[PDB]
Amino acid sequence: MREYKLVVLGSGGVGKSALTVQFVQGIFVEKYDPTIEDSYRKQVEVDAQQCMLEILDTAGTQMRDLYMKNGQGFALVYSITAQSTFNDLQDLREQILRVKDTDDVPMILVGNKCDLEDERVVGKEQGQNLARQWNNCAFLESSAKSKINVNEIFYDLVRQINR
Amino acid sequence: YEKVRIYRMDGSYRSVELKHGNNTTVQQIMEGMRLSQETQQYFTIWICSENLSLQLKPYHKPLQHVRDWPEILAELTNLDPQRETPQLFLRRDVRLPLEVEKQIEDPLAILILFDEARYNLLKGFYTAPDAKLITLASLLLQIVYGNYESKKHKQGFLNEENLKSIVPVTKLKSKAPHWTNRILHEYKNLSTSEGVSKEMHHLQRMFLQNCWEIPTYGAAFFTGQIFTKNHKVIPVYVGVNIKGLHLLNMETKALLISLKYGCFMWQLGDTDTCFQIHSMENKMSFIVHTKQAGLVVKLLMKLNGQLM
Ligand SMILES: Nc1nc2c(ncn2[C@@H]2O[C@H](COP(=O)(O)OP(=O)(O)NP(=O)(O)O)[C@@H](O)[C@H]2O)c(=O)[nH]1
Ligand SMILES: *Cc1c(O)ccc2cc(-c3ccco3)ccc12
Ligand SMILES: [Mg+2]
Repeated sequence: MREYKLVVLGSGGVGKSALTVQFVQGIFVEKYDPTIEDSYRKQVEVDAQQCMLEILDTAGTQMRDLYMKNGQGFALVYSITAQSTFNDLQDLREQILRVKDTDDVPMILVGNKCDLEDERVVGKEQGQNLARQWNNCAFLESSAKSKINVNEIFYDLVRQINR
Repeated sequence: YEKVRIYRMDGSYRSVELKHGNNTTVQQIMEGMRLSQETQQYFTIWICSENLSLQLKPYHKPLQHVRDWPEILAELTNLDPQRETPQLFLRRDVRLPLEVEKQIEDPLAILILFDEARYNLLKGFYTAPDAKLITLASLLLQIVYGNYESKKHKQGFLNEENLKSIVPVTKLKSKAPHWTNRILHEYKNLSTSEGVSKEMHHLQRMFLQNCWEIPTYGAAFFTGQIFTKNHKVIPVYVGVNIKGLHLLNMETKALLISLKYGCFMWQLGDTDTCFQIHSMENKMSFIVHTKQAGLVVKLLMKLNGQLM
């Protein structure tokens, strides 16, 4: 069973933990408990292969250089209800490529809280447009609460690591 | 600020801030987790290295136990401390009454209990007949691999690599390969039966329901030795849980004896280094030599006193 080291990055409150917990445990985390550093394990099946996923759930503020040296795939999450969390991801994308010394890094852009369509501040096209600049990077709008686009965040990173 | 990793048996962990440094208590760390008062009452902080596990108390300072681990090893074991670095774990409270566990509905508490139970099963600490182990393996297949598909699972899917994750390691060699057809049949029955819920926490509770009748369920395991009646040394695991006392052969995990509270008696040795067990009607007696005898007897007294 091949092991996959995935890292969930992004500013605070975007739902990095809620997405990971929904994926791994099937529960929607309601309370806002700021993360220090959580790690999860989960076996899945991607393309007829049994994969052991080690998902690192990081802090909205921060040890970041080590996460990128060791991580194989990176989910860059923002909230579609907070513009600042969208703006912050440009530095994360650039710093990842800097540590990896390459642009061929398994990466997915995730716009979370898509169940809050009314509170939306960041449009879908602006998110797709960002992923286009990022060398046609993968993009998903997801919702940890509605279980929308949750599993395919991590399935897509596994496939990008395998290519 | 100071922080510590609190692990679980599946290798995952959660980092918690130590507000008072190494003076932080188990109670304060339990508050630092993402556990409601409902999830929190079933579990506590353990400190375990490779060959010694200790459940801590709310007033204990776990980081001072980590600091004093070489002395704790020398007091309770005969191991060399250079291959034993301890970590802190969140595990089932050994005092948790089975009657209380059977009423749990919280999905998080179930998954934490399920993960610990699966860890004990795969390592061989759950002694049970073939039919019970085959049922547990079928539930693990549904939980981990999802619905049964004849295209995917009917033939050559249950190799040793896949069998290792659903059967005890002690049975993987000379018993498990003969179980595959019975495992896949129960696996298929689980998926094609809409009368059983495929909800994750519902499947995990089914797994625990089968584990609740295994004699060693929820047991704290100590290490000791017994002498055979012409004397040979037999290393043993001493399992103490809310049901009673159980002895496993260390090498094979085979269940030597299982005694329920009210059918046996205990007595601490004069030198603390051993304890004696007297069974009723069995009319037999054995003595276990262990530097943990002081802990074994104390735990036996509390868990016996819990039963009404
Ligand atoms: N409506 C809605 N709320 C969500 C969604 N995802 C997360 N939330 C809520 O947003 C809050 C913050 O979520 P959280 O997962 O803690 O975000 P985080 O990125 O892990 N925060 P941090 O970086 O500090 O650890 C919580 O109250 C959570 O319930 C979603 O898809 N929809
Ligand atoms: C003395 C005592 C009390 O009062 C409650 C629980 C205990 C648990 C242990 C234990 C569990 C695993 C290893 O040791 C020891 C003492 C306990
Ligand atoms: Mg978080």
